[PDB]
Amino acid sequence: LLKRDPLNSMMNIPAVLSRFAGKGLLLSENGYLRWYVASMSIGAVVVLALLMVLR
Amino acid sequence: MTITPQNLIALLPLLIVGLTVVVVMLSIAWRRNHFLNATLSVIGLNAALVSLWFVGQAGAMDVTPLMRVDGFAMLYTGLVLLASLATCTFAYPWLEGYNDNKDEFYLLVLIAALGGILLANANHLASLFLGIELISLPLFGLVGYAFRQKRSLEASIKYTILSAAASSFLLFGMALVYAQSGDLSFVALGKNLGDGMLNEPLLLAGFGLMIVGLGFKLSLVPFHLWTPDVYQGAPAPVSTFLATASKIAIFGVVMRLFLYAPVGDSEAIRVVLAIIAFASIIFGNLMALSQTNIKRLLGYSSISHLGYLLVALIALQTGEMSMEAVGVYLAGYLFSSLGAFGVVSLMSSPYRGPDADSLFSYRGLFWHRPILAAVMTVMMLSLAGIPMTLGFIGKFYVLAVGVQAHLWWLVGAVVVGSAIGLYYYLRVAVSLYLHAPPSNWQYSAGGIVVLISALLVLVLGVWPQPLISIVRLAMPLM
Amino acid sequence: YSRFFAYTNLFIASMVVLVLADNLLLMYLGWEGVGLCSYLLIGFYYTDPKNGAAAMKAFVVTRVGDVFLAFALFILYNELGTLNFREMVELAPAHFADGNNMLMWATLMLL
Amino acid sequence: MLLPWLILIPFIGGFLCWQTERFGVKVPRWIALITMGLTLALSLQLWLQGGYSLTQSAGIPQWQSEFDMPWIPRFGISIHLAIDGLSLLMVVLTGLLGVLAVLCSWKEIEKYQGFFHLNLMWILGGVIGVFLAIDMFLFFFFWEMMLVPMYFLIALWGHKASDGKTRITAATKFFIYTQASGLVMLIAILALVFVHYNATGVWTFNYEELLNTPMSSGVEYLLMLGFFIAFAVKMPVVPLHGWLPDAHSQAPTAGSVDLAGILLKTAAYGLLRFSLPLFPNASAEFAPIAMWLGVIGIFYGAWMAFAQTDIKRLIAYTSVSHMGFVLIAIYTGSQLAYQGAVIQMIAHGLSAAGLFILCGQLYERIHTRDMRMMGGLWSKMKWLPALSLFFAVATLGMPGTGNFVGEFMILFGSFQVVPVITVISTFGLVFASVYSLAMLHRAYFGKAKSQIASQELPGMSLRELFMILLLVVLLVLLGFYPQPILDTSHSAIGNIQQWFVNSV
Ligand SMILES: CCCCCCCCCCCCCCCCCC(=O)OC[C@H](COP(=O)(O)OCCN)OC(=O)CCCCCCCCCCCCCCCCC
Ligand SMILES: CCCCCCCCCCCCCCCCCC(=O)OC[C@H](COP(=O)(O)OCCN)OC(=O)CCCCCCCCCCCCCCCCC
Ligand SMILES: CCCCCCCCCCCCCCCCCC(=O)OC[C@H](COP(=O)(O)OCCN)OC(=O)CCCCCCCCCCCCCCCCC
Ligand SMILES: CCCCCCCCCCCCCCCCCC(=O)OC[C@H](COP(=O)(O)OCCN)OC(=O)CCCCCCCCCCCCCCCCC
Ligand SMILES: CCCCCCCCCCCCCCCCCCCC
Ligand SMILES: CCCCCCCCCCCCCCCCCCCC
Repeated sequence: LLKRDPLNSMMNIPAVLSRFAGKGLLLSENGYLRWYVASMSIGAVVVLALLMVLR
Repeated sequence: MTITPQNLIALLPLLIVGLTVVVVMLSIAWRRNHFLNATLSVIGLNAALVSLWFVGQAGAMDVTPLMRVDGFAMLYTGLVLLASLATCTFAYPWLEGYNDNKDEFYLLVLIAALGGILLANANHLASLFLGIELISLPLFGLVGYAFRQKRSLEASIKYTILSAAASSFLLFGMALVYAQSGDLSFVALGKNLGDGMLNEPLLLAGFGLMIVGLGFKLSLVPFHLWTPDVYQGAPAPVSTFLATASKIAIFGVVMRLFLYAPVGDSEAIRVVLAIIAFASIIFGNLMALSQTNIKRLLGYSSISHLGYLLVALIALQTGEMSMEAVGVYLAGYLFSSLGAFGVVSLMSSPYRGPDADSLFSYRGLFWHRPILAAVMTVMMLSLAGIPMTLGFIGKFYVLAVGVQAHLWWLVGAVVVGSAIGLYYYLRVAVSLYLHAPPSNWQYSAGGIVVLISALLVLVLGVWPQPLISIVRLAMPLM
Repeated sequence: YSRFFAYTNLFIASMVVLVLADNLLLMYLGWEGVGLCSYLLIGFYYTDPKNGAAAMKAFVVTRVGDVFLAFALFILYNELGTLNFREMVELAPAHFADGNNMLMWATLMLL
Repeated sequence: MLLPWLILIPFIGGFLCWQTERFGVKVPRWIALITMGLTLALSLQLWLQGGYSLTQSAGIPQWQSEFDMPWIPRFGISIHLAIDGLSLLMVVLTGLLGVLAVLCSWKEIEKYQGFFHLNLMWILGGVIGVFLAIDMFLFFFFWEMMLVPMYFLIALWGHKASDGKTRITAATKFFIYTQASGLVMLIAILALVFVHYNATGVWTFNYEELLNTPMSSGVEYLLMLGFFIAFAVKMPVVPLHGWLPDAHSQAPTAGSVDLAGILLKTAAYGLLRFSLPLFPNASAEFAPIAMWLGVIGIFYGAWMAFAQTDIKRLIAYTSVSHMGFVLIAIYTGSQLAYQGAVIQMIAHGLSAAGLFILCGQLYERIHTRDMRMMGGLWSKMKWLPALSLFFAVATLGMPGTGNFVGEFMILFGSFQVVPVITVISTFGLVFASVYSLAMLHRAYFGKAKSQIASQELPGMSLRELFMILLLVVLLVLLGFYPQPILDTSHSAIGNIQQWFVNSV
């Protein structure tokens, strides 16, 4: 039952999580300029809303 | 306030680089000579670099209602001038293969260096804005210098559109800040508020809009999506300049603005910047895990390193070595990016036409280019925070600064991002030594520049005391 | 031939160490050497895997016994502070005048 | 005085092996042998001139030698070396294993042997610097400096039979584990330095000055937790252990690189030297967790090693179990258990060195490492199976070898402190005997189940036999007469134990 080293897989789980998160985050780099401007405006909205909430 | 002869001798690098621009333009108008124009450009930049010593003799003072010269300006002017000199040195062998006109490159590099020096000396909203655009527009020219190539034209279009949008955002933010305050000086942004009403909504919204613009200019999440495409499409010396000089000058003026403005002490801005730095570190490290292109990988590297810089920036009002940490980190990051992008440029030089690919193919670089592979792996280990490197000294400074201010979330972000950066940097450094299947002194000069950068990183990683003493000697005005 | 005679000579030497030792640790040295020589001599015809399995079972059962002997050694040293037999029979009734549970455990693991 | 030379002589030697490759490919091995012989001679001269046997415990700090040089005066950082009995013992062990590693790769006539030898000597210099530094930044510096040559050796000069992608994957996993743990240790170091700075006002990184640091309960726990994460990754302690079999599998074929950096107990030395004296109360509260982690590590390594079809992975999990024994020993707070831990660490290094060298020689003979491909090898090899039988006997805790003295003094001290962990660890010793017998009977005994194990194999060379018999002699002498090693480290163990039990 232990020949496959389960604790090694348990500690290798964050590497799989990091790979999956990087693959998911790379979808935002689609190369579309209109999406880049939309993301810039989204970030402006998020920053201004955070500053208004935390004021 | 008028200009004195002391104010004129404190204006020496700006005047020298501007006179170099005029002289280079008159030389181009006389006769198109690539060697003579490049020589005039590098002589003017070196003259500014050595006139920095006379500026240091002149002392620290306020030269304009706009500019202020102190050791802060000395250090960041020197970093910008070194980046511009390295950019010209890498640019000549790349421009040797250019069929179209080559002399405009050094004119644009000189004007962008002038904008960087202005940003280093900036003590005003007007000077900050003018330095940002004086950096941006020559970068618009240099990114799309090879406009026949599809990648460079696309990167130029993306950079121009997004930087125009960010300049509009930044100018609207300055307009709201000026409507709130009534003075455009850096020290006066919040002096009309007291007894605990520093969090004025109009001032906070204006500062948030300039935060949006500068976070575009510093590749901070979520204004970071342009970085790999613009880094990949632009020419490799342009990638070198955009990675080093623009980021250094904009972060220096952001340092000076957040140090001098009383509203930089406000907690909402600090929490927003903490979220931005956390997300920037995590995203810029995670998004470079599976990159087969060195330019996009170095762009995500720039995002993560600017996240580390912002982490050092957050504790500016609490710690005492935070701006010293920023200076040491920026010197190390300058040398690291200079070496890495210089190796990339020396492999990409000369320009082999616009229809042919500029593919790096870093696998097995040691078996034909051993010295450049050694330099490249040294800079790869330097960017990872691995010891006996200057990047490790900067990372240690960032970690100590974060430890002082109890910013433990940011410290955990630095640790996790350092692990992910370790993975991809070591992947590149070990792919250098696997198995895969010049002839002029300008190329030798570029190789000498990257070798000197690698040796400087190794020496100042083993013995970091002279750089720490130099950065501590660059004491701004309180 | 030489391997057999070397193993039997080491067996003789370890048993002499076992029967001549004045302290429990030296007698444990002879004890475990005797067990090792028993393992090396039982599986002498190493070509047959059944001999190897027999040597495995012998050494594992004797090693469980030696672990119980080690239990007794630990208890005796923790109680009396010595491992000499004469020192046990000298200062055992003085130390165990009040309680006899640890001495009972030590004798049980000796058994 | 001799400590800066003790660190710099491997570095200058490795630079000389790189530079003197132009005079010949057979030259850098001789240069590396000469400079490791010089390092071992300097270590033995320090042993002779130290007078460690007559030294009595006086309390931390107490160093037999001390060197100071300012390195970064802004942070109060010094190149600060200090040697006492324990550090000298580890330096002597490092020098001996470095000589053995240099001799173990004597037949490599590769075109880039000089950089391999530089890489090895820089690993050895980093290990010596870890054992010698008593400055927090310098200790961390050497701790993370000895990993880049480790990574490059595993990745480039590793196991040629396996694919390159697996070698790079194992090397990157090892580097990521060790350097992330080192970063957490650096954060603990920096927070301790800043706590001392707020309490005092003096910038320092010295171990002697940071000892008397007044900290609240909970901060000290976090600092010792960071130190323990580093010293538990490089021990290894479960579950932070997979890098060790992954790197041992993809280690270079000769096995020298296994002996150079992976086989030396820097983490347990750091636990004895830095974790316990700096954070005594927090380590006293963390003792049950660390002791149960050691028990779980012993049995996890035993069950792992029994189920391994690879010899190198079997020895790696043997190392995991014995390091769990040492981890149980360290958190007892007993002088006898600490001395047993020192003896066990030295003997385990010697036994694992012999096992890895014999496995490398066996792979040179037969070109395989799977237990389903060997059997009955006793009748085909002249010297190797009997020596491997001796070393597998050593790693099961057999009296007559120093490992027995190690675990038995460990368990005597532990039963003086905690009895249940002692009895469960003795059952772990039974498990150790079980997997040693399993390896012996799957490897060298039985009938051959492959064609490459059906032919007569060449005997071992004179140098390999000489160095393996030297290891045999040292293990036997440590088993029968461990007294000089015990009197060498009596003062340092006494100081650490008195500081641990007098500050709780
Ligand atoms: C993934 C790896 C990275 C993980 C994330 C990075 C590290 C996270 C550390 C979290 C620490 C949480 C602390 C919560 C309480 C903070 C407030 C507080 O109590 O401050 C006390 C003190 C400041 O007040 P002062 O007047 O100095 O009092 C002296 C008290 N000794 O405070 C001080 O003087 C400074 C206290 C510093 C405490 C130690 C911080 C580092 C500890 C080592 C690393 C974390 C633990 C080990 C790894 C865990 C698993 C990752
Ligand atoms: C009753 C009261 C007293 C109890 C005292 C304690 C228990 C004593 C147990 C005595 C009996 C042990 C029998 C061991 C037999 C070993 C030989 C054997 O079965 O060998 C077969 C196999 C061979 O291995 P392999 O290399 O795969 O073979 C090659 C191909 N033939 O090898 C194997 O399969 C390996 C077998 C390993 C056995 C390990 C035994 C460990 C015992 C631990 C005792 C723990 C006691 C406490 C338990 C918890 C109580 C709450
Ligand atoms: C006691 C626990 C609390 C304290 C923890 C302190 C930290 C140190 C100890 C834990 C370290 C865990 C490291 C786990 C990953 C090890 C690296 C690894 O396995 O890399 C190899 C792997 C690529 O190999 P492969 O499987 O071939 O990938 C297929 C894709 N081509 O690579 C990959 O898949 C990508 C690797 C990305 C970089 C490594 C992952 C970094 C994640 C954050 C690390 C910081 C710790 C966070 C908490 C860990 C869990 C508690
Ligand atoms: C991308 C996703 C994947 C990668 C990322 C994964 C996650 C990475 C981050 C993991 C770490 C999270 C944060 C851990 C530190 C938490 C600190 C904390 O909670 O501190 C609270 C308290 C502070 O002490 P305080 O009471 O303020 O002291 C002043 C007066 N006494 O603290 C205390 O009082 C002491 C608390 C001690 C216990 C908390 C620390 C647990 C550490 C777990 C790892 C190590 C476990 C032990 C060893 C395991 C085997 C090696
Ligand atoms: C730790 C900071 C950096 C130190 C230097 C790291 C190495 C730099 C490059 C030196 C030259 C490397 C040559 C490697 C040759 C490998 C040949 C392999 C043949 C199979
Ligand atoms: C750190 C390396 C340790 C290697 C093993 C050393 C084991 C100890 C050997 C000591 C010598 C024993 C034989 C000679 C005894 C001489 C006694 C002289 C004084 C009475």
